[PDB]
Amino acid sequence: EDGKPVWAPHPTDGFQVGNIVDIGPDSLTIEPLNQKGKTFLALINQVFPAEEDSKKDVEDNCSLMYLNEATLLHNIKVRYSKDRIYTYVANILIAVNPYFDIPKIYSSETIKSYQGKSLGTMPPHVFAIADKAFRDMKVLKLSQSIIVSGESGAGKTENTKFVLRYLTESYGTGQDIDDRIVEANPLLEAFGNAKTVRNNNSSRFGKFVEIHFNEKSSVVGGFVSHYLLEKSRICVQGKEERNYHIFYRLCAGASEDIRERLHLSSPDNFRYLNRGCTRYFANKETDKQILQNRKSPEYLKAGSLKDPLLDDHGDFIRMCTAMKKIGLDDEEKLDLFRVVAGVLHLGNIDFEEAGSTSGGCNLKNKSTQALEYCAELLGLDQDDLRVSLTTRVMLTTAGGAKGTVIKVPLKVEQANNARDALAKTVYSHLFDHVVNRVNQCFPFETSSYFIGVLDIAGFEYFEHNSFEQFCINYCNEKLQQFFNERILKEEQELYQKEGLGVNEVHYVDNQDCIDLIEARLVGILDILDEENRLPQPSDQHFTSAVHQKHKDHFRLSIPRKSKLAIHRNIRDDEGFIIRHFAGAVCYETTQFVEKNNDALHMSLESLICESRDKFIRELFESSTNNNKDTKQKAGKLSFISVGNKFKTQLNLLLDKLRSTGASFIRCIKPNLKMTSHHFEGAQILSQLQCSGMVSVLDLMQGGFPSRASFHELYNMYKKYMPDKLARLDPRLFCKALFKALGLNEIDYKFGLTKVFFRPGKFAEFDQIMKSDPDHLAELVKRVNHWLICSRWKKVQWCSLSVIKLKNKIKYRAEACIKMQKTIR
Amino acid sequence: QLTEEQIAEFKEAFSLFDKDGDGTITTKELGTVMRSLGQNPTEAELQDMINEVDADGNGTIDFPEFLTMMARKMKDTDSEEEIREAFRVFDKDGNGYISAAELRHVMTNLGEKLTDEEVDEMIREADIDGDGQVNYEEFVQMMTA
Amino acid sequence: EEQIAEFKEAFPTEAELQDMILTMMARKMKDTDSEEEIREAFRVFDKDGNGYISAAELRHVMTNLGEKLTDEEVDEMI
Ligand SMILES: [Ca+2]
Ligand SMILES: [Ca+2]
Ligand SMILES: [Ca+2]
Ligand SMILES: [Ca+2]
Repeated sequence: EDGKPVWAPHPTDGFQVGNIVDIGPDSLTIEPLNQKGKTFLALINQVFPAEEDSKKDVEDNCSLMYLNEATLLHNIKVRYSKDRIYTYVANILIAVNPYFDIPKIYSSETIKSYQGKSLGTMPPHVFAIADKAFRDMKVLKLSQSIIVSGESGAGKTENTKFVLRYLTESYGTGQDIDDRIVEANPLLEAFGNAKTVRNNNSSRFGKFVEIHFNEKSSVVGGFVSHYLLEKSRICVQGKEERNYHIFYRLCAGASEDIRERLHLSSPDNFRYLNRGCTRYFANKETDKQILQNRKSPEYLKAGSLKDPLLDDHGDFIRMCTAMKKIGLDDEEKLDLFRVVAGVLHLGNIDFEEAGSTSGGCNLKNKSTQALEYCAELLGLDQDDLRVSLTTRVMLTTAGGAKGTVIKVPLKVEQANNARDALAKTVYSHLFDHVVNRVNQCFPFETSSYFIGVLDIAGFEYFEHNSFEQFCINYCNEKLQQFFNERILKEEQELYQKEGLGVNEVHYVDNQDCIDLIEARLVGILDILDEENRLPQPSDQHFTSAVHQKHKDHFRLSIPRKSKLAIHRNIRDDEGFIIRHFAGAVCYETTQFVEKNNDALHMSLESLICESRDKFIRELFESSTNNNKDTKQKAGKLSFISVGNKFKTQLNLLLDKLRSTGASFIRCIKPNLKMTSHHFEGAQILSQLQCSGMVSVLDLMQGGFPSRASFHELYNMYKKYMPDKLARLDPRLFCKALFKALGLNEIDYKFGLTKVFFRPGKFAEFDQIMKSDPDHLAELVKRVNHWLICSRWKKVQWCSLSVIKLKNKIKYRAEACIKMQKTIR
Repeated sequence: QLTEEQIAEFKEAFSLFDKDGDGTITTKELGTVMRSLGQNPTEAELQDMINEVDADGNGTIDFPEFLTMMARKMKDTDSEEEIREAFRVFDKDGNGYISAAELRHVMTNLGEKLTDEEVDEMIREADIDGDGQVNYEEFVQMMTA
Repeated sequence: EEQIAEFKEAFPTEAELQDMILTMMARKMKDTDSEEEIREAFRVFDKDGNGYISAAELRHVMTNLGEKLTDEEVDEMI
């Protein structure tokens, strides 16, 4: 602005108040308020205009005169300190987790309060999002989807319970679907959740809870769709991380009878567990309940993993209690555990080079127990599994030429991949089964529409990033195109309903970034598939190929061109940086080709499909009838990489989203310690960036990001007007004030219910009201005739309106009292 | 079809129906304005004419719907008879003039707060010939503006 | 006519059918609406449509206001 205070970076609060004392090429120098002297530099695009009153809050962030990341953070902060956890940005909701039971807002009297009442007429609340989706569902006859973001501990679970409980109490005959999903949650969390570096209890799949409605818009049932389960976690993890929870819960809580049947041990004894963290979650009490013959060497040395709610022993018992309460019996519980056990042993199978007989490989002697246990548990024969893990089968032809089958010995690395490929198919099919069994609790034969809450792992970047970060960030880049498209459409529809003008809005589209990754033949994904076809597949060749096919691309740059110094020694063929919506992310391409293969050859595919064990056949007995549909078509889809398989499944997610009106909730996590009344500014700011909130605040600057209803502008400025104008109703107050001042027509627009402003013009308006009281007083004197005329016509045309509605009642009732052609 | 200048004047009159400022009304709100200006429709007749324009089905009228809700196949003289009937709602005792007292009563009935001195100020601007009262001829010149 | 007293020998609104009950069918036949005049009153309850005016919707009004044709008398119509 010009001497007025600003917001600038701060390591622990995100932004702090300061003044611009000097200027520079790419940096301002800011002098704090609190330090009154300790000056620091800060990039220009990192400091922002701040509000005049630092003690005001607003229910919609568009009421603010400047709308950026810094003012948003400070608005929700003041509201958080009054217990007002909800705050809009347009139709978007922001729900900071209080970490305590806020009285009266989830009452029965509050649910009634929000029924019918549109978004903006009531205070910000999750109930209002729920009701907007219902209202749009029945009127536009369109399925809806509320997309919620936020890491673990952000309140997504509480938020989804609030939706389901609002929609059944308001628009449902009884209906206890919210209570069966929560009772069934511990079961999904076992097979679906896992410990990441940043979050102990973290969902590694896109869950889409959905309430289904009949033709008359009434709850008939429920459904839980699942997308993009992380397959790579199944076979290997980094240190500080773990496999899926089911493995450790079972290794801690199972009885000693079960432990002998499945031949379980401490997780350091299994390949699929031991490269990552081997410790159980336990407090002082639950550590006593676990036998010593389950604890790994590292659990004995370093001790337990701590968490306020996760406990592997306690969660095995809570999972068992789940199985009962849904419907699963004792036979089907041991079944799930037999396949999990069968996956663990499979991993322990190793290989060694042969005697150059088309030099394949053979099973090691130490790994004979591995094969024996794995095979009994997966219902496979020992010998047939030894042959399939070490040899493929191929035709002698490819075209329409006749060709007999042959046996091709696999190499060591080829056999490792097969072993892992079978492990990830088996676990996946087992996960699809658990989810399907949850759905059989609240089934429904037929349905018209649905309202679904959707949460999937958000955008993230660490010091070192690889193929796992690439896929999550690719999933979120496409989800941010959807977000940004729907907010743009919501804005363009709001300016037309209000009647502002043609006013076009500038919009930096992110399609060029999504094209960088998923374009056919030239995107990174197909260049990575192309490397799998060269005689010597290298990760360096893949990376060099990427840089060449995109010479001066806006989103691709070499690692050396990173603003950080940790990527200063990465060569050009050892990585690339992607300019995602939320930020630059230096990827390291090492191992990228390996992570792009999980293909299971058919001979071994057919072995598990036709297992002796009825349950394991039933995991692919959907696949007995669905291969029967494909089989030839299903063998052609086994040639796809994990990259292109990721794209395809992600595109089914987006098509489901595309055919539905979308609302958005942005669940925020105020701190890492799970405690109430502690707003960690920097952590919330980082959340706002990765959730794509900041990207949306850039978008709305293109349009009219500042708006205040007439009643809002009346409460602010009536005190500066004369007593005659203060008596007016808010709409006439604003009409007189807008005309008096004589504002530019392209900057300020008088809409239907609200006054809209271009970037930094609400501020310009506000200075006209306070900088020159004598000038303003004269401009109001000058419009006094127009106001007397305006008030005349208001009441004159209102009286003619009542007479015209009197004439409508008679005119209509003349044809409905001249209907007598029928009666007699 | 109405004029652009005729739409603007009904838009400001629509603000007296829509007091809270949400851009929308029900029969509880549009009913209370009707009752305030001498009319007395029952809670039933207005339900049928809401049901013409309301395409969404819910019970809420936006402005463009409100315009076609009162628009009808009109006779040549009907337009002028309505303008005269408006004047007569303003003129209670009925002698072709609107006094300060008579204008103040319609104002308060529609929900407009203002002093007695402010009321006289209005009457004075509309009053062309200068007898401190608004005849029909002058009532229409203000309406048109 | 000759056919009007012969058809009458063998042997119009319902609200205003009291005041009356030869000289009765005098003003009944005098103030009879045309065919094209009644075709305007058909477009009365026409929200939009294209000549039609719904089936189930054109009924709620006939039982709720005016000279209200009964709910039982309606079943003997559609
Ligand atoms: Ca209203
Ligand atoms: Ca409507
Ligand atoms: Ca008079
Ligand atoms: Ca006069």
